[PDB]
Amino acid sequence: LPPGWEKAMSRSSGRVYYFNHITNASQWERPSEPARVRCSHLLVKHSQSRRPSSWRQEKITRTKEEALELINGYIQKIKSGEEDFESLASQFSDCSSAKARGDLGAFSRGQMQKPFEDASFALRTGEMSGPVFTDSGIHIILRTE
Ligand SMILES: O=C(O)c1nc(-c2ccccc2)[nH]c1C(=O)O
Repeated sequence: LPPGWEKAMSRSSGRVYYFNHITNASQWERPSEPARVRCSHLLVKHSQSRRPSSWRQEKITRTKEEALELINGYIQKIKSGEEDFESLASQFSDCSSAKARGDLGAFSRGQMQKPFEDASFALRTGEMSGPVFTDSGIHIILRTE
């Protein structure tokens, strides 16, 4: 299979599903290099973040495990269609790019933290990552171009 993708088996149900270890995406359907990609993201910061402060909150005190729970609820809502990505990003992302629906503009390799970079370049146009961990906190990344 395509890059980072391994087949796995559901604990709840027993059907196979696919997992991507670079992006942390998982999906049921079988899955399916650019100089540049364009991504949006939703960042949730925690107490061990490189900069534990955001436009949302002067001192970020939530723990990493609590940050991960928030990320997972936003991923559930985005995948069920209850909320869309841009709207959760605008309200709840700890990055100042929240003001632009999460949009970061296009970027190439060499520019982002490697785990964010690697995730962005492994996603396909249109695809969303699972929780992606960097020194900033925890990201959900949407590749738009
Ligand atoms: O300080 C931080 O740690 C931070 N890191 C980021 C970020 C942006 C693009 C890709 C990955 C992380 N945004 C912020 C921020 O507060 O606004």
